[PDB]
Amino acid sequence: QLLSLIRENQVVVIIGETGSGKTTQLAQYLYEEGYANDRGKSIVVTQPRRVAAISVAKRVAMEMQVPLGKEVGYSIRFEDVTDSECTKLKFVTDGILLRETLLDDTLDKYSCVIIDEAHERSLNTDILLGFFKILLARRRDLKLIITSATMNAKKFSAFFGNAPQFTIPGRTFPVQTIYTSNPVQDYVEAAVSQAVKIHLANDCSSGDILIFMTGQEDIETTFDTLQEKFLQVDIEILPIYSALPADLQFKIFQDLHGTKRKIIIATNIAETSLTIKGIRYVIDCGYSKLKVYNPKIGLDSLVITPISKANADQRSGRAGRTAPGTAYRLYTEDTFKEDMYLQ
RNA sequence: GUAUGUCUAAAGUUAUGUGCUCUUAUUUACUAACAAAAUCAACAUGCUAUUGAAC
Ligand SMILES: [Mg+2]
Repeated sequence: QLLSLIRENQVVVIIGETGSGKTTQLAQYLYEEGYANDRGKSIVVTQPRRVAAISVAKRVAMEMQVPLGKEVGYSIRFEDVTDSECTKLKFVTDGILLRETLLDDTLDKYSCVIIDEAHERSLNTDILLGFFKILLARRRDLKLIITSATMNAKKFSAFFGNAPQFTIPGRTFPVQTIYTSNPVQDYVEAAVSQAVKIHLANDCSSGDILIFMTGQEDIETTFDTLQEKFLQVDIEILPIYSALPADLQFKIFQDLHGTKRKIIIATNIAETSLTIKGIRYVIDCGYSKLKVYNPKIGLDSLVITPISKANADQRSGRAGRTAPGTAYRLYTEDTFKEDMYLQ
């Protein structure tokens, strides 16, 4: 059905769920369907992250059983791994593709483009949405695929001429959601309070916790606070933030014992840049440190602001990866309904 | 300078048609005509500034 829908439409929007495995599969499906060869020239897939493009290129090259660069390859800033100019499947950053549109606007070395993780709505992504909407007039033969999340698939479709959505199920577990019955006074203090409750109202085995927080200084004060509560009354408590040195970032992926509980206290890095196994519990504070440019003053502001409904759901879907789970939201339903914007 | 005013008790009918017992003001406290032109006695012996999420 996928490889037929792309035959009968030049543009497709795809809701791929977490357990669809979309990113590795569809690229192979379309190459095997034939476009990627000298018939059409290469496939490109954009990513927003450098490390994503390389990791999925390694995975798909190994699923295709080829040395990376030779038929599956990648091209990112500082690093082009394509052993032939005619490398048939090419994973890239959206910025690299955008750079190439300047030197060849028709992109004639490519038959198909996949915009992966386009729900992240990067500057390069958003630009390429307009650029492709115009360029596909200038090339009927250029096939275009846009990945989407459920908040925006209709919106993406309508922009792209109301062209068809396709929704794939994924192998994802249910997460129970719990709003707080009131606004919290200080979310840091509720976060440690609920962390001890989930940790010790259950016995300490077989279910790890992720806690979302707004920044390093806030986060570092939290570990200190939570260790003491155990010593008053086993638990392993770990940080993650982008400024954290990579050796200490890496150890969070390594295992924990039976009877002991892992708990992870995190920035928005754990929404999307990093993926953790065995988390069954989430605590969401409902705020984030969003950069907004004020053009009148010419001034960036890093504001602790309410998150979006989409972002809340993304935090909620961190539990439910490995097994059924729970998300506790430090805010009300009505604040999610009105005070949080949708996208 | 603790306003002041009015009322009534009248007369019956004026002849016709003792216990108990609190109290360190625990008071429903009351009056304003009186006076108001308040400043010597001030003030310590030497002046400060601080931390961002993520790609
Ligand atoms: Mg007088």
